Amino acid sequence: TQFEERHLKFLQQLGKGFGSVEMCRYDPLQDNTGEVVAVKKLQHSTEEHLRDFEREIEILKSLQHDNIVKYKGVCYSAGRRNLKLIMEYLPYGSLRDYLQKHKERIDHIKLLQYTSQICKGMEYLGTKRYIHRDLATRNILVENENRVKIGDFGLTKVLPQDKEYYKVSPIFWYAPESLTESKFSVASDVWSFGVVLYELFTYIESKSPPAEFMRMIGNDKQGQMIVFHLIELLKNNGRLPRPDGCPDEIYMIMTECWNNNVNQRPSFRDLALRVDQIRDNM
Ligand SMILES: Cc1ccc(Cl)cc1-c1c(C(N)=O)cc(-c2ccnc(Nc3ccc(N4CCN(C)CC4)cc3)n2)n1C
Repeated sequence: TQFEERHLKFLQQLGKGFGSVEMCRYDPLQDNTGEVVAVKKLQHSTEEHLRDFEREIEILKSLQHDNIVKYKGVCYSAGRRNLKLIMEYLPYGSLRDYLQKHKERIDHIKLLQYTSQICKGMEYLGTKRYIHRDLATRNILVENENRVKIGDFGLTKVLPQDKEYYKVSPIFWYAPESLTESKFSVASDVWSFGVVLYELFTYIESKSPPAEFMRMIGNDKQGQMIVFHLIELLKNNGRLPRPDGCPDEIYMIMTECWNNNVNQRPSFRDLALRVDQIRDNM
Protein backbone atom coordinates (compact mmCIF):
# COMPACT_ATOMS: atom_id res chain seq x y z
CA THR A 1 0.00 0.00 0.00
CA GLN A 2 3.02 2.24 0.37
CA PHE A 3 5.44 1.61 -2.53
CA GLU A 4 9.00 3.02 -2.45
CA GLU A 5 10.08 5.13 -5.47
CA ARG A 6 13.52 3.58 -5.68
CA HIS A 7 12.00 0.13 -6.30
CA LEU A 8 9.35 1.17 -8.87
CA LYS A 9 10.96 0.60 -12.26
CA PHE A 10 9.63 1.96 -15.53
CA LEU A 11 8.49 -0.51 -18.18
CA GLN A 12 6.28 1.31 -20.68
CA GLN A 13 4.10 4.42 -21.20
CA LEU A 14 0.41 3.36 -21.34
CA GLY A 15 -1.52 6.63 -21.88
CA LYS A 16 -1.22 10.41 -21.65
CA GLY A 17 -3.94 13.16 -21.42
CA PHE A 18 -4.32 16.10 -16.73
CA GLY A 19 -2.05 13.05 -16.22
CA SER A 20 -0.48 9.89 -17.62
CA VAL A 21 -0.14 6.24 -16.76
CA GLU A 22 2.94 4.01 -17.02
CA MET A 23 3.52 0.34 -16.59
CA CYS A 24 6.16 -0.35 -13.85
CA ARG A 25 7.62 -3.27 -12.03
CA TYR A 26 7.81 -3.17 -8.25
CA ASP A 27 11.11 -4.94 -7.46
CA PRO A 28 12.09 -4.35 -3.92
CA LEU A 29 14.49 -7.28 -3.91
CA GLN A 30 16.51 -5.45 -6.72
CA ASP A 31 16.96 -8.73 -8.63
CA ASN A 32 15.04 -7.97 -11.89
CA THR A 33 11.67 -9.49 -10.62
CA GLY A 34 8.47 -8.23 -8.86
CA GLU A 35 4.81 -7.54 -9.54
CA VAL A 36 3.87 -5.51 -12.68
CA VAL A 37 1.62 -2.54 -11.84
CA ALA A 38 0.09 0.56 -13.51
CA VAL A 39 1.13 3.93 -12.15
CA LYS A 40 -0.94 7.09 -12.59
CA LYS A 41 0.66 10.55 -12.19
CA LEU A 42 -0.46 14.05 -12.47
CA GLN A 43 0.78 16.37 -15.05
CA HIS A 44 0.32 19.56 -12.68
CA SER A 45 -0.13 19.38 -8.81
CA THR A 46 -2.07 22.58 -8.17
CA GLU A 47 -4.10 22.98 -4.95
CA GLU A 48 -7.15 21.87 -7.00
CA HIS A 49 -5.59 19.11 -9.22
CA LEU A 50 -4.03 17.48 -6.21
CA ARG A 51 -7.16 17.72 -4.02
CA ASP A 52 -9.03 16.08 -6.89
CA PHE A 53 -6.34 13.40 -7.45
CA GLU A 54 -6.48 12.60 -3.70
CA ARG A 55 -10.28 12.25 -3.93
CA GLU A 56 -9.88 9.91 -6.95
CA ILE A 57 -7.41 7.79 -4.97
CA GLU A 58 -9.74 7.59 -1.94
CA ILE A 59 -12.60 6.64 -4.24
CA LEU A 60 -10.61 3.83 -5.95
CA LYS A 61 -9.22 2.54 -2.58
CA SER A 62 -12.80 2.34 -1.29
CA LEU A 63 -13.83 -0.04 -4.09
CA GLN A 64 -13.37 -3.78 -4.10
CA HIS A 65 -15.18 -5.58 -6.88
CA ASP A 66 -14.33 -7.99 -9.65
CA ASN A 67 -15.27 -5.44 -12.37
CA ILE A 68 -13.43 -2.42 -10.94
CA VAL A 69 -9.67 -1.95 -11.45
CA LYS A 70 -7.83 -2.93 -8.27
CA TYR A 71 -6.24 -0.20 -6.12
CA LYS A 72 -2.81 -1.32 -4.88
CA GLY A 73 -1.45 1.77 -3.11
CA VAL A 74 0.30 5.10 -3.52
CA CYS A 75 3.97 6.08 -4.18
CA TYR A 76 5.14 9.37 -2.68
CA SER A 77 7.91 10.13 -5.16
CA ALA A 78 10.39 13.09 -5.55
CA GLY A 79 11.42 12.52 -1.92
CA ARG A 80 7.84 12.42 -0.75
CA ARG A 81 6.90 15.63 -2.53
CA ASN A 82 4.78 14.11 -5.34
CA LEU A 83 2.00 11.54 -5.31
CA LYS A 84 1.37 8.68 -7.73
CA LEU A 85 -1.45 6.15 -7.71
CA ILE A 86 -0.57 2.40 -7.98
CA MET A 87 -3.16 0.03 -9.60
CA GLU A 88 -3.10 -3.48 -11.01
CA TYR A 89 -1.91 -3.74 -14.62
CA LEU A 90 -4.56 -5.03 -17.07
CA PRO A 91 -2.77 -6.25 -20.20
CA TYR A 92 -5.26 -5.53 -22.95
CA GLY A 93 -5.75 -1.77 -22.30
CA SER A 94 -8.92 0.13 -22.90
CA LEU A 95 -11.96 -1.61 -24.24
CA ARG A 96 -12.19 1.04 -26.99
CA ASP A 97 -8.67 0.01 -28.18
CA TYR A 98 -9.29 -3.72 -27.67
CA LEU A 99 -12.56 -3.82 -29.72
CA GLN A 100 -11.07 -1.89 -32.51
CA LYS A 101 -7.87 -4.00 -32.64
CA HIS A 102 -9.11 -7.52 -31.81
CA LYS A 103 -12.42 -7.30 -33.81
CA GLU A 104 -12.68 -11.09 -34.06
CA ARG A 105 -11.49 -12.35 -30.98
CA ILE A 106 -15.02 -10.91 -30.39
CA ASP A 107 -18.56 -12.06 -30.99
CA HIS A 108 -21.94 -11.02 -29.50
CA ILE A 109 -21.58 -13.51 -26.62
CA LYS A 110 -18.40 -11.67 -25.52
CA LEU A 111 -20.06 -8.24 -26.03
CA LEU A 112 -23.00 -9.24 -23.74
CA GLN A 113 -20.49 -10.64 -21.12
CA TYR A 114 -18.67 -7.26 -21.13
CA THR A 115 -22.09 -5.46 -20.90
CA SER A 116 -23.06 -7.60 -17.83
CA GLN A 117 -19.66 -6.98 -16.12
CA ILE A 118 -19.98 -3.17 -16.61
CA CYS A 119 -23.48 -3.24 -15.21
CA LYS A 120 -22.37 -5.18 -12.13
CA GLY A 121 -19.42 -2.80 -11.53
CA MET A 122 -21.94 0.09 -11.73
CA GLU A 123 -24.37 -1.62 -9.35
CA TYR A 124 -21.44 -1.80 -6.85
CA LEU A 125 -20.70 1.94 -7.38
CA GLY A 126 -24.35 2.73 -6.61
CA THR A 127 -24.03 1.07 -3.19
CA LYS A 128 -21.35 3.66 -2.29
CA ARG A 129 -23.56 6.49 -3.78
CA TYR A 130 -20.79 7.20 -6.33
CA ILE A 131 -21.72 8.73 -9.74
CA HIS A 132 -19.02 7.90 -12.28
CA ARG A 133 -19.84 10.69 -14.79
CA ASP A 134 -17.54 9.37 -17.54
CA LEU A 135 -18.75 5.91 -18.48
CA ALA A 136 -17.37 5.22 -22.03
CA THR A 137 -15.39 2.34 -23.53
CA ARG A 138 -12.20 4.45 -23.39
CA ASN A 139 -12.51 4.21 -19.53
CA ILE A 140 -13.14 0.44 -19.36
CA LEU A 141 -10.09 -1.78 -19.12
CA VAL A 142 -9.62 -5.32 -20.48
CA GLU A 143 -7.98 -8.00 -18.18
CA ASN A 144 -8.47 -10.78 -20.68
CA GLU A 145 -10.97 -11.82 -23.38
CA ASN A 146 -13.54 -12.70 -20.67
CA ARG A 147 -13.14 -9.93 -18.09
CA VAL A 148 -13.34 -6.14 -18.18
CA LYS A 149 -13.23 -3.63 -15.35
CA ILE A 150 -14.33 -0.01 -14.94
CA GLY A 151 -11.49 2.45 -14.49
CA ASP A 152 -10.85 6.11 -14.39
CA PHE A 153 -12.58 7.48 -11.39
CA GLY A 154 -11.21 11.00 -12.08
CA LEU A 155 -14.66 12.57 -12.59
CA THR A 156 -16.53 10.49 -9.88
CA LYS A 157 -18.68 12.35 -7.35
CA VAL A 158 -20.32 11.23 -4.11
CA LEU A 159 -24.02 11.99 -3.77
CA PRO A 160 -24.75 14.35 -0.92
CA GLN A 161 -26.61 12.52 1.88
CA ASP A 162 -30.01 13.99 1.19
CA LYS A 163 -29.92 14.39 -2.64
CA GLU A 164 -30.31 12.05 -5.63
CA TYR A 165 -28.15 14.20 -7.90
CA TYR A 166 -24.89 16.10 -7.83
CA LYS A 167 -24.59 19.39 -9.67
CA VAL A 168 -21.18 19.88 -11.28
CA SER A 169 -17.10 17.58 -21.21
CA PRO A 170 -17.71 14.28 -23.07
CA ILE A 171 -20.99 15.78 -24.37
CA PHE A 172 -21.83 12.90 -26.69
CA TRP A 173 -22.23 10.55 -23.69
CA TYR A 174 -24.14 12.97 -21.50
CA ALA A 175 -27.78 12.66 -20.52
CA PRO A 176 -29.95 15.67 -21.51
CA GLU A 177 -30.31 16.96 -17.91
CA SER A 178 -26.53 16.78 -17.52
CA LEU A 179 -26.23 18.99 -20.67
CA THR A 180 -28.94 21.48 -19.61
CA GLU A 181 -28.78 21.53 -15.78
CA SER A 182 -25.29 20.00 -14.93
CA LYS A 183 -27.12 17.35 -12.95
CA PHE A 184 -25.44 13.95 -12.57
CA SER A 185 -27.07 10.89 -10.94
CA VAL A 186 -27.17 7.12 -11.11
CA ALA A 187 -29.74 7.69 -13.86
CA SER A 188 -27.37 9.81 -15.95
CA ASP A 189 -24.79 7.00 -15.55
CA VAL A 190 -27.48 4.66 -17.00
CA TRP A 191 -27.90 7.06 -19.95
CA SER A 192 -24.09 6.92 -20.55
CA PHE A 193 -24.22 3.13 -20.17
CA GLY A 194 -26.67 3.04 -23.10
CA VAL A 195 -24.02 4.91 -25.15
CA VAL A 196 -21.34 2.33 -23.99
CA LEU A 197 -23.74 -0.49 -25.19
CA TYR A 198 -24.00 1.32 -28.55
CA GLU A 199 -20.16 1.65 -28.68
CA LEU A 200 -19.80 -2.15 -28.09
CA PHE A 201 -22.18 -3.08 -30.93
CA THR A 202 -20.54 -0.65 -33.41
CA TYR A 203 -17.26 -2.54 -32.65
CA ILE A 204 -15.57 0.99 -32.73
CA GLU A 205 -15.89 1.31 -36.55
CA SER A 206 -17.30 6.52 -38.69
CA LYS A 207 -19.86 4.96 -36.29
CA SER A 208 -18.63 6.53 -32.98
CA PRO A 209 -21.12 8.61 -30.99
CA PRO A 210 -19.38 11.92 -31.94
CA ALA A 211 -19.27 10.93 -35.60
CA GLU A 212 -22.87 9.86 -35.78
CA PHE A 213 -24.25 12.78 -33.73
CA MET A 214 -22.19 15.25 -35.83
CA ARG A 215 -23.69 13.70 -39.02
CA MET A 216 -27.17 14.19 -37.52
CA ILE A 217 -26.38 17.78 -36.35
CA GLY A 218 -24.37 18.95 -39.36
CA ASN A 219 -20.75 18.24 -39.83
CA ASP A 220 -19.91 21.85 -40.50
CA LYS A 221 -21.17 23.07 -37.06
CA GLN A 222 -18.61 24.38 -34.64
CA GLY A 223 -18.35 25.44 -31.03
CA GLN A 224 -21.51 26.06 -28.94
CA MET A 225 -23.79 25.64 -32.01
CA ILE A 226 -22.94 21.86 -31.67
CA VAL A 227 -24.16 21.76 -28.05
CA PHE A 228 -27.32 23.79 -28.91
CA HIS A 229 -28.27 21.34 -31.71
CA LEU A 230 -27.34 18.22 -29.67
CA ILE A 231 -29.62 19.38 -26.78
CA GLU A 232 -32.52 20.22 -29.17
CA LEU A 233 -32.09 16.90 -31.02
CA LEU A 234 -32.04 14.84 -27.76
CA LYS A 235 -34.99 16.64 -26.20
CA ASN A 236 -37.17 15.74 -29.21
CA ASN A 237 -36.19 12.06 -29.51
CA GLY A 238 -33.16 12.15 -31.81
CA ARG A 239 -30.99 9.12 -31.00
CA LEU A 240 -28.06 7.18 -32.29
CA PRO A 241 -29.15 4.62 -34.85
CA ARG A 242 -29.27 0.86 -34.32
CA PRO A 243 -25.72 -0.45 -35.19
CA ASP A 244 -25.45 -2.78 -38.19
CA GLY A 245 -26.04 -6.38 -37.02
CA CYS A 246 -27.26 -5.31 -33.55
CA PRO A 247 -30.23 -7.45 -32.39
CA ASP A 248 -33.46 -5.45 -31.91
CA GLU A 249 -33.61 -6.51 -28.24
CA ILE A 250 -30.17 -5.09 -27.50
CA TYR A 251 -31.18 -1.84 -29.36
CA MET A 252 -34.31 -1.81 -27.11
CA ILE A 253 -32.07 -1.78 -24.01
CA MET A 254 -30.08 1.25 -25.42
CA THR A 255 -33.40 2.95 -26.25
CA GLU A 256 -34.75 2.46 -22.71
CA CYS A 257 -31.54 3.79 -21.16
CA TRP A 258 -31.93 6.90 -23.37
CA ASN A 259 -35.19 8.08 -21.77
CA ASN A 260 -35.51 11.80 -21.24
CA ASN A 261 -37.62 11.00 -18.19
CA VAL A 262 -34.90 10.42 -15.60
CA ASN A 263 -37.06 8.22 -13.32
CA GLN A 264 -38.16 5.88 -16.12
CA ARG A 265 -34.63 4.73 -17.02
CA PRO A 266 -33.97 1.18 -15.80
CA SER A 267 -31.60 0.57 -12.89
CA PHE A 268 -28.26 -1.12 -13.23
CA ARG A 269 -29.76 -4.13 -11.33
CA ASP A 270 -32.60 -4.35 -13.94
CA LEU A 271 -30.01 -4.14 -16.73
CA ALA A 272 -27.65 -6.83 -15.32
CA LEU A 273 -30.55 -9.26 -14.83
CA ARG A 274 -31.99 -8.57 -18.35
CA VAL A 275 -28.59 -8.93 -20.02
CA ASP A 276 -27.76 -12.12 -18.10
CA GLN A 277 -31.21 -13.59 -18.94
CA ILE A 278 -30.55 -12.82 -22.65
CA ARG A 279 -27.11 -14.56 -22.33
CA ASP A 280 -28.61 -17.61 -20.48
CA ASN A 281 -31.54 -17.95 -22.98
CA MET A 282 -29.10 -18.11 -25.99
C1 LIG B 1 -6.38 4.35 -20.91
C2 LIG B 1 -5.77 5.59 -20.50
C3 LIG B 1 -5.64 6.58 -21.53
C4 LIG B 1 -5.04 7.83 -21.25
C5 LIG B 1 -4.63 8.02 -19.90
CL1 LIG B 1 -3.94 9.49 -19.37
C6 LIG B 1 -4.78 7.06 -18.85
C7 LIG B 1 -5.37 5.81 -19.12
C8 LIG B 1 -5.47 4.80 -18.13
C9 LIG B 1 -6.12 4.75 -16.98
C10 LIG B 1 -6.92 5.75 -16.48
N1 LIG B 1 -7.64 6.49 -17.40
O1 LIG B 1 -6.98 5.98 -15.26
C11 LIG B 1 -5.85 3.54 -16.33
C12 LIG B 1 -4.99 2.83 -17.11
C13 LIG B 1 -4.58 1.50 -16.92
C14 LIG B 1 -4.68 0.80 -15.70
C15 LIG B 1 -4.38 -0.57 -15.58
N2 LIG B 1 -3.89 -1.18 -16.74
C16 LIG B 1 -3.77 -0.50 -17.91
N3 LIG B 1 -3.31 -1.25 -18.99
C17 LIG B 1 -3.09 -0.87 -20.28
C18 LIG B 1 -3.28 0.42 -20.80
C19 LIG B 1 -3.02 0.69 -22.14
C20 LIG B 1 -2.55 -0.33 -22.94
N4 LIG B 1 -2.31 -0.07 -24.30
C21 LIG B 1 -2.66 -1.13 -25.31
C22 LIG B 1 -2.62 -0.54 -26.80
N5 LIG B 1 -1.61 0.53 -26.94
C23 LIG B 1 -1.92 1.18 -28.27
C24 LIG B 1 -1.88 1.63 -26.02
C25 LIG B 1 -1.67 1.20 -24.59
C26 LIG B 1 -2.32 -1.63 -22.45
C27 LIG B 1 -2.56 -1.87 -21.09
N6 LIG B 1 -4.11 0.80 -18.01
N7 LIG B 1 -4.80 3.61 -18.23
C28 LIG B 1 -3.88 3.27 -19.28
